[PDB]
Amino acid sequence: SKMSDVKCTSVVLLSVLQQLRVESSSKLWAQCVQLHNDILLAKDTTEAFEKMVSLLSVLLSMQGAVDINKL
Amino acid sequence: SEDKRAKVTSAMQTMLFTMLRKLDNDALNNIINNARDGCVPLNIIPLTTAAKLMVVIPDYNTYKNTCDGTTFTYASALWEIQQVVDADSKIVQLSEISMDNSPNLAWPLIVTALRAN
Repeated sequence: SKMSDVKCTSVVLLSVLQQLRVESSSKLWAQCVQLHNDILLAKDTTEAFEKMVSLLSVLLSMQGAVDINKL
Repeated sequence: SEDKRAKVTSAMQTMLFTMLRKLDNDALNNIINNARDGCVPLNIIPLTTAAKLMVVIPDYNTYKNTCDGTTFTYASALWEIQQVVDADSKIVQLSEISMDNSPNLAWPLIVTALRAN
Protein backbone atom coordinates (compact mmCIF):
# COMPACT_ATOMS: atom_id res chain seq x y z
CA SER A 1 0.00 0.00 0.00
CA LYS A 2 2.83 2.38 0.89
CA MET A 3 4.63 1.00 -2.16
CA SER A 4 1.90 2.08 -4.58
CA ASP A 5 1.93 5.54 -3.01
CA VAL A 6 5.66 6.15 -3.47
CA LYS A 7 5.53 4.84 -7.05
CA CYS A 8 2.55 7.09 -7.76
CA THR A 9 4.46 10.00 -6.23
CA SER A 10 7.52 9.37 -8.40
CA VAL A 11 5.39 9.74 -11.53
CA VAL A 12 4.10 13.06 -10.20
CA LEU A 13 7.64 14.15 -9.31
CA LEU A 14 8.91 13.45 -12.83
CA SER A 15 5.92 15.32 -14.25
CA VAL A 16 6.63 18.35 -12.06
CA LEU A 17 10.22 18.28 -13.29
CA GLN A 18 8.98 17.89 -16.87
CA GLN A 19 6.83 21.03 -16.59
CA LEU A 20 9.92 22.79 -15.24
CA ARG A 21 11.64 22.07 -18.58
CA VAL A 22 14.26 19.68 -17.19
CA GLU A 23 14.05 17.96 -20.59
CA SER A 24 16.08 20.94 -21.83
CA SER A 25 18.98 19.43 -19.89
CA SER A 26 19.69 16.15 -21.66
CA LYS A 27 21.93 14.46 -19.10
CA LEU A 28 19.90 15.56 -16.07
CA TRP A 29 16.61 14.44 -17.62
CA ALA A 30 18.10 11.03 -18.41
CA GLN A 31 19.07 10.74 -14.74
CA CYS A 32 15.55 11.63 -13.63
CA VAL A 33 13.90 9.14 -16.00
CA GLN A 34 16.28 6.41 -14.83
CA LEU A 35 15.49 7.13 -11.17
CA HIS A 36 11.78 7.23 -11.98
CA ASN A 37 12.06 3.91 -13.82
CA ASP A 38 13.92 2.17 -10.99
CA ILE A 39 11.36 3.39 -8.45
CA LEU A 40 8.52 1.88 -10.47
CA LEU A 41 10.48 -1.38 -10.70
CA ALA A 42 11.53 -1.19 -7.04
CA LYS A 43 10.65 -4.32 -5.09
CA ASP A 44 11.50 -2.93 -1.64
CA THR A 45 10.91 0.40 0.10
CA THR A 46 14.60 0.77 0.94
CA GLU A 47 15.53 0.97 -2.74
CA ALA A 48 12.46 3.01 -3.69
CA PHE A 49 12.85 5.70 -1.03
CA GLU A 50 16.59 6.08 -1.64
CA LYS A 51 16.00 6.76 -5.34
CA MET A 52 13.18 9.14 -4.40
CA VAL A 53 15.60 11.16 -2.28
CA SER A 54 17.85 11.69 -5.30
CA LEU A 55 14.94 12.41 -7.65
CA LEU A 56 13.41 14.93 -5.23
CA SER A 57 16.82 16.54 -4.72
CA VAL A 58 16.79 17.58 -8.38
CA LEU A 59 13.61 19.55 -7.74
CA LEU A 60 14.87 21.08 -4.49
CA SER A 61 18.16 22.03 -6.18
CA MET A 62 16.35 24.34 -8.59
CA GLN A 63 16.21 27.93 -7.32
CA GLY A 64 12.72 29.41 -7.24
CA ALA A 65 11.24 26.26 -8.78
CA VAL A 66 9.10 25.52 -5.73
CA ASP A 67 7.15 28.06 -3.70
CA ILE A 68 8.72 27.79 -0.24
CA ASN A 69 5.27 28.03 1.36
CA LYS A 70 4.37 24.60 -0.05
CA LEU A 71 7.19 22.98 1.93
CA SER B 1 -4.10 29.01 -20.81
CA GLU B 2 -0.77 30.59 -19.92
CA ASP B 3 -1.98 31.49 -16.44
CA LYS B 4 -3.81 28.16 -16.31
CA ARG B 5 -0.57 26.23 -16.80
CA ALA B 6 0.73 28.03 -13.74
CA LYS B 7 -2.28 27.07 -11.62
CA VAL B 8 -1.89 23.46 -12.76
CA THR B 9 1.82 23.52 -11.91
CA SER B 10 0.99 25.00 -8.51
CA ALA B 11 -1.78 22.47 -7.88
CA MET B 12 0.44 19.57 -8.96
CA GLN B 13 3.26 20.73 -6.67
CA THR B 14 0.92 21.10 -3.69
CA MET B 15 -0.33 17.55 -4.25
CA LEU B 16 3.27 16.37 -4.69
CA PHE B 17 4.46 17.48 -1.25
CA THR B 18 1.18 16.42 0.34
CA MET B 19 1.83 12.93 -1.03
CA LEU B 20 5.45 13.12 0.12
CA ARG B 21 4.41 14.15 3.63
CA LYS B 22 1.93 11.26 3.69
CA LEU B 23 4.76 8.83 2.95
CA ASP B 24 6.39 9.98 6.20
CA ASN B 25 9.91 8.99 5.18
CA ASP B 26 12.70 10.35 7.38
CA ALA B 27 15.11 10.94 4.50
CA LEU B 28 12.55 12.74 2.34
CA ASN B 29 11.26 14.69 5.34
CA ASN B 30 14.78 15.84 6.19
CA ILE B 31 15.74 17.30 2.80
CA ILE B 32 12.30 18.91 2.56
CA ASN B 33 12.71 20.62 5.96
CA ASN B 34 16.22 21.76 5.25
CA ALA B 35 14.97 23.13 1.94
CA ARG B 36 12.33 25.10 3.85
CA ASP B 37 15.11 26.73 5.88
CA GLY B 38 17.17 27.49 2.79
CA CYS B 39 19.43 24.46 3.13
CA VAL B 40 19.28 22.92 -0.32
CA PRO B 41 21.29 20.57 -2.54
CA LEU B 42 23.46 22.26 -5.15
CA ASN B 43 23.47 19.07 -7.22
CA ILE B 44 21.47 15.84 -7.33
CA ILE B 45 22.03 13.76 -4.18
CA PRO B 46 24.57 11.03 -5.07
CA LEU B 47 23.37 7.43 -5.45
CA THR B 48 26.80 5.96 -4.72
CA THR B 49 29.94 7.10 -2.89
CA ALA B 50 31.50 7.67 -6.32
CA ALA B 51 29.60 10.94 -6.75
CA LYS B 52 29.92 13.75 -4.21
CA LEU B 53 27.19 15.64 -2.34
CA MET B 54 27.04 19.44 -2.46
CA VAL B 55 24.71 21.31 -0.11
CA VAL B 56 24.15 25.03 0.46
CA ILE B 57 24.48 26.19 4.07
CA PRO B 58 22.73 29.59 4.42
CA ASP B 59 23.84 30.46 7.96
CA TYR B 60 25.88 29.33 10.98
CA ASN B 61 22.73 28.10 12.72
CA THR B 62 22.12 25.63 9.90
CA TYR B 63 25.79 24.63 9.98
CA LYS B 64 25.70 24.07 13.74
CA ASN B 65 22.57 21.94 13.32
CA THR B 66 23.77 19.81 10.41
CA CYS B 67 27.52 19.67 11.10
CA ASP B 68 29.43 18.09 13.97
CA GLY B 69 33.18 17.78 13.55
CA THR B 70 33.83 16.33 10.10
CA THR B 71 30.36 14.74 10.00
CA PHE B 72 27.48 16.23 7.99
CA THR B 73 23.95 15.04 8.75
CA TYR B 74 21.63 15.20 5.75
CA ALA B 75 18.76 13.16 4.25
CA SER B 76 18.63 11.16 7.50
CA ALA B 77 22.15 9.93 6.72
CA LEU B 78 25.74 10.71 7.69
CA TRP B 79 28.24 12.29 5.29
CA GLU B 80 32.00 12.76 5.61
CA ILE B 81 32.83 16.37 4.75
CA GLN B 82 35.45 16.62 2.01
CA GLN B 83 35.61 20.40 1.61
CA VAL B 84 33.87 23.68 2.47
CA VAL B 85 33.85 26.86 0.37
CA ASP B 86 32.30 30.30 0.84
CA ALA B 87 30.16 32.52 -1.39
CA ASP B 88 33.39 33.74 -3.00
CA SER B 89 34.24 30.11 -3.82
CA LYS B 90 37.25 30.33 -1.51
CA ILE B 91 38.21 27.33 0.63
CA VAL B 92 37.06 27.46 4.25
CA GLN B 93 38.51 25.29 7.02
CA LEU B 94 36.03 23.71 9.44
CA SER B 95 37.91 25.28 12.35
CA GLU B 96 37.12 28.70 10.87
CA ILE B 97 33.39 28.12 11.19
CA SER B 98 32.35 29.20 14.67
CA MET B 99 29.99 31.46 16.60
CA ASP B 100 32.62 34.21 16.82
CA ASN B 101 34.18 33.94 13.36
CA SER B 102 30.98 33.49 11.33
CA PRO B 103 30.37 37.22 10.70
CA ASN B 104 33.74 37.36 8.92
CA LEU B 105 32.82 34.40 6.71
CA ALA B 106 31.10 34.89 3.36
CA TRP B 107 27.70 33.18 3.45
CA PRO B 108 26.26 30.97 2.12
CA LEU B 109 28.77 28.14 2.48
CA ILE B 110 28.82 25.07 0.24
CA VAL B 111 29.57 21.71 1.88
CA THR B 112 31.04 18.88 -0.19
CA ALA B 113 30.74 15.39 1.28
CA LEU B 114 30.68 11.64 0.66
CA ARG B 115 28.11 9.23 2.13
CA ALA B 116 29.32 7.77 5.43
CA ASN B 117 26.43 5.32 5.86
